[PDB]
Amino acid sequence: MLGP
Amino acid sequence: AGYVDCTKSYFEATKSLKEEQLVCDPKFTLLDSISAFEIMEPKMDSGIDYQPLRVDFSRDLSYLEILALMDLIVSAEKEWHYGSPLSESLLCSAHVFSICKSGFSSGSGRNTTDIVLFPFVLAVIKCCDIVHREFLMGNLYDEEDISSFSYHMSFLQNYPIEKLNYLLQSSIEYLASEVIKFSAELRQIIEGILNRIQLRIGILRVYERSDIKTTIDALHLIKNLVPEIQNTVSVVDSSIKESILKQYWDFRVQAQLVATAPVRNIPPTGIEHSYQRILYFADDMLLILNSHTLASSLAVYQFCLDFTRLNRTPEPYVRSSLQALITANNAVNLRDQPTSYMLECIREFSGLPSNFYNPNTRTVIEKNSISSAYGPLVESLIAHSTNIMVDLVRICSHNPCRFRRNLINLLPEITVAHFEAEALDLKFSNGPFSSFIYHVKLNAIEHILLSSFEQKLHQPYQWPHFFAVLDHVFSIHQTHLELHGKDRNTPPMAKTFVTYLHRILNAIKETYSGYLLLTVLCMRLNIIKTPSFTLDEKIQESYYMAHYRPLINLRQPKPLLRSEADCIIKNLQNFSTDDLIIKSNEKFTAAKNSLINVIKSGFEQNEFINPYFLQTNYLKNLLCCCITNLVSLAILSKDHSANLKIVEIPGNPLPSLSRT
Amino acid sequence: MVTIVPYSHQYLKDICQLIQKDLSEPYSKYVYRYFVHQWPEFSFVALDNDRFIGAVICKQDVHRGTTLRGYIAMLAIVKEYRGQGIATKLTQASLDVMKNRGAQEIVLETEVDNEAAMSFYERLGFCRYKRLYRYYLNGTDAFRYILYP
Amino acid sequence: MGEILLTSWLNRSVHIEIFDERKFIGKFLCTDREGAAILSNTTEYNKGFSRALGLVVIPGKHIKSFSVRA
Ligand SMILES: O=P(O)(O)O[C@H]1[C@@H](OP(=O)(O)O)[C@@H](OP(=O)(O)O)[C@@H](OP(=O)(O)O)[C@@H](OP(=O)(O)O)[C@H]1OP(=O)(O)O
Repeated sequence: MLGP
Repeated sequence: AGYVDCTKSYFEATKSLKEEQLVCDPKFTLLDSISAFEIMEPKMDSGIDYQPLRVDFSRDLSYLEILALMDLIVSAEKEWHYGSPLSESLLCSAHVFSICKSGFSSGSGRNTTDIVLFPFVLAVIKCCDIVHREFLMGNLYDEEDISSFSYHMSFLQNYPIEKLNYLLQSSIEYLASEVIKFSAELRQIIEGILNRIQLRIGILRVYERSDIKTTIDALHLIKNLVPEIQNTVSVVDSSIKESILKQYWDFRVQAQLVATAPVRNIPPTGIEHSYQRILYFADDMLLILNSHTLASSLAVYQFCLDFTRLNRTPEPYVRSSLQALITANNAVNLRDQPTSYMLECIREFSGLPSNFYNPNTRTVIEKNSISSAYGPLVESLIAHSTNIMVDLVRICSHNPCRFRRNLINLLPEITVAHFEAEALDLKFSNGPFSSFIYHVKLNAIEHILLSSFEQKLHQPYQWPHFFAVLDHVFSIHQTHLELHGKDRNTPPMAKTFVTYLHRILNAIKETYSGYLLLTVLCMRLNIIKTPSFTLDEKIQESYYMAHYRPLINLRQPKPLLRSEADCIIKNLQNFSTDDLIIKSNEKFTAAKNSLINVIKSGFEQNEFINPYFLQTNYLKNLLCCCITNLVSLAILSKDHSANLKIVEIPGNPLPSLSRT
Repeated sequence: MVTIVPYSHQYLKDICQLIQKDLSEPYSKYVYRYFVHQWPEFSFVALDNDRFIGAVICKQDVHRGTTLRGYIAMLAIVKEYRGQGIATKLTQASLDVMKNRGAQEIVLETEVDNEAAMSFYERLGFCRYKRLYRYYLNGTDAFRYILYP
Repeated sequence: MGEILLTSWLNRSVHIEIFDERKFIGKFLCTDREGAAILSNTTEYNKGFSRALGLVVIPGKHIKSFSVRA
C-alpha cells in the first residue's frame, strides 16, 4: 500500500 | 463558470484519442495529480446523497437528552484531540455546528436547553479555540499528529470570557434550585449534569493558565469528578441515544465543508473511554506543571529525556504545551539568550574555569585568553552546540516514531560539535567541553536503540544482535562516567551526580544484558522460532545495515561490527541448556537487587539529577519485567520442555517469558 | 497454468477494480498511471488462464543523491487464489527486474496490523526500517520495509 | 480533430454536471480516451451549498454536461  | 455547451463535442473528441494517451498541459506532470479526488466512488468523496438533517431547534429537551448530548459532545472533542479532523468528529454535532458557522431557539423564552445546554456548548467551542491556537504554534506535525484544519469556522474569538463565566455560573444556580423538587432517579440525572458542567468549568481553567495555583487546584478537580461521572454514564440506555443521533447529529457533515483529504474513517472509542482520556489528560499535565520546580539546567535537559520514556505518548495538546512551560522556567534562560543554557550544562557537568565563564551573568567573558587567541573556534563550538541542546528541547514534543528519526538526523551534528570540542579542550576525550558532548552523544544512541525496540521493529529472531549492540554502548557509556567521576578537575557537586547517574545505568545494563542470556536460552528451546530464511549471508548483511546504520558510520563510540557481534553469541551458545538457566537466573537476580536499590534510595538530595524521574514509570516497569521473568526461570529449571511463551504486554518496555 | 505477464495496457481496467476492493487506501485512476506510464517494465500481472488473478505495481528512481531505489507500490491477489504460491513468483519477477538494473535498496510501506502481508515480506528478506506514526488515513501506523540486494 | 480541439479548452473553466445534479466548476487540466476530466480549483455546488475541493478526476461514465467558456 502506498501511504498518503 | 461555463457558458457555451459542448457535451456532444466532448464525448466524440475524447473517443478519437489513442489507447492510453492524455491531452494535458506540457507542465501537468502526473506526479501532481495523485492527491486528486475521484468524485463518484465512495472513500474518495463524501457528497453522495447527503440530505443535511433540517435541525429544527424549536423543541424542549428533557434532562436525559441533555445529559446524553453532554456526553456525546465531550466524547466528540476528546477524539479531535487524539487525531481525527474537526469535521466528522465535533462539527457533526448540529449544536456546535449551529454556533461555529441568547440560546438556540429564535423565539427566546429561555427554556431549560438555553439555560443549561447552551453555556456548555459555548465552553466547548471556547476550549477548542485555546487548544486550536496551541496546535498552530508549530511544535507538532500537521498530519501524523493532529489534523488541525479549522474548516473556515469561528470558535468565538470575540466572545468575552466574562460573559461566558456568567452564563455558565447561572446554569449551576438554576440546576441546584431544581434538585430539591424532583424525584429520586431524575434527581440522580440532574446531579450527573451538574458534574459535567463543573468538569467543563474546570477544564476551561486549565486551558487558560493565568496562574500556577488555580491550574493545579483545577487539575485535582478533574481527577475527582471523572469517577463520579463515569458511573452515571449508563443511564441513557439505548433508544434515547438513538433518537438524538438522528435528530441532533449529522455524521456526514464533511459533505458541506471544505475538503482537504478523503474521509479518514477513524474508529471511535466510546463514551467510557473518552472520559478516561480526560483522566489521562489531567494526569500528565500535572507532570509537565512540575517543570517549574526544576532548580538547575541539567535537570531541564533530563526532564525531556524522561518525558520521551513514557509508555503512553500523552496527547498532542499536552506534548506541544511542554515547549511553552519549559522555556518560561525562571531557573534556566531559554528562548532569550539560549546559549547560556548550553554553558550552564557544561559548567555543572565538568566545570568551566573562572576566567572563561562568569556564572553571575551566565556569559563568556568578552576579552580573555582563549576567546581572543583562538577566536573563530570558540565562537564556532558555542554556536554549534547551542543548536543541539536547544534542538533537543524541541524534539521532546514529538511522537516516539519521529522522536527517533529526529535523533538520527542529529547524530551528524553531535559528531561535528564533538570534534571541535576536543580540539578546544587541548587549549585549556576528557576536559570541560568534550566530556559533556560525548555524554549527549551517548544518551542519543541509547535512546535511538531503546526506542527502536519499543517500536517493535526488531522482529524476535533479531533480538541477540540487538541485545549485544545495546550493552556495548551501555558498556562504553559506563566506563566514560566512572572515568569522569574519578577526575580531580570536576566539581564535587557533580562528582556525586555522575555516580548517581552511573548507578542508574548499571541497573539498566544488568537487566538488558540478562535478556541476551534469555534470548539465546529461548532460541534453543524453540520458544523463539528462528526461521529458515534468516540463515542467508546476503540477508543478514542487510539486516545489520538497516537497523544499525547510523551507529556504523561513527568512529567514536567504536561500532560493534556484525562479525564481532556474532562472536558474542557464539561464545554464549556453547553453554549447556541447564547452565544457561542458572546463568540467566543470576543476571536477573543481580538486576532485581540493583533496581530496588535505586527506586528506594534517596537520589533527590542532589540538585540536578531529575527529581521527577521515577514518575515516568520506567525503572519500576522493568522491575516487574525481571520478577515475573524470574518466576518462570524456576519453572524452566525443573523441566526444559515447559510450555512458556514470550508475551507483549502493552504497558511494558520489555517482553517477558510469562505463560505458566 | 498460472503465468506471470509483463503488463500490457489491457490489464489496467482490472487493476483498478481489484486494488480498490482490497487495499484500505483511496487511490484514484491517475495514481496507477503515474507508475505505469513511466516505469512499465517493473509491473507484472498474474493470470490463471486469461483470468487476471492479481498484479504488482513498482517503480525505480534515484532516491535522494545516488541511491537507486526500487519501490513496490502496491500488490494484491483475489481472495480465491491466495495461499497457493502466487504473489511470490509475481513479486520475485518484479524483484529481478530492479536487481539486474542495479538498485541499491528496495523499500515498501505496509500496515502495522496487517499480518498476512508483513510476515510475507520477511520471507523475501525485507526487514523493518522505520515506523511511521499514523501514516494512512485511518490513524493506523505503518512499517517501512527495506532490502539491500 | 480531437486533440487540437481539446488543447484549446485546456486551461479555461468548465461546468461539469455529473448525473445527480452536482455541478462542478473548475479549471480544466487533462482527459483520456474515456473522459477523465481533471479539474483544478473545483467548487462543489450541491443542493444548496458549495465546497472548495481543489483537484478532482470526474470519470466519464458520470458526466452529463461539459459547458466551458469562462
Ligand atoms: O518524505 P518525507 O516524509 O519528507 O521524509 C523524507 C524521506 O521520505 P520518503 O521515504 O517518503 O521519500 C526519506 O525516507 P526514507 O526512504 O528514508 O523513508 C528520508 O530519509 P533519510 O533521512 O534517510 O533521507 C527522510 O526521513 P527522516 O526525516 O524521517 O529521516 C526524509 O525527510 P526530510 O526530507 O524531512 O529529512
